[PDB]
Amino acid sequence: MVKVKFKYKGEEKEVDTSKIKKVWRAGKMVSFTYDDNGKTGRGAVSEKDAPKELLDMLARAEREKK
DNA sequence: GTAATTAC
DNA sequence: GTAATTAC
Repeated sequence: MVKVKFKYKGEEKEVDTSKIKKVWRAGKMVSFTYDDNGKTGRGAVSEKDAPKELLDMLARAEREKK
């Protein structure tokens, strides 16, 4: 149960890392997609506000040989 | 404006 | 084609 909190378009949001589908990084910004109920949602946070679990998902994505 | 990527 | 996200 790792909850990621962030604001996207004025709206404050929470998402469990298990619903996160993809994670990448642009500079110091960590952006991702997640399975919103039915549709695919977006969110991003500062590296410094990222919980280790999210950063590990990022580190694995970088090593994916596919 | 660019970074990486997406949903719209 | 572009708004959206954090930093530069």
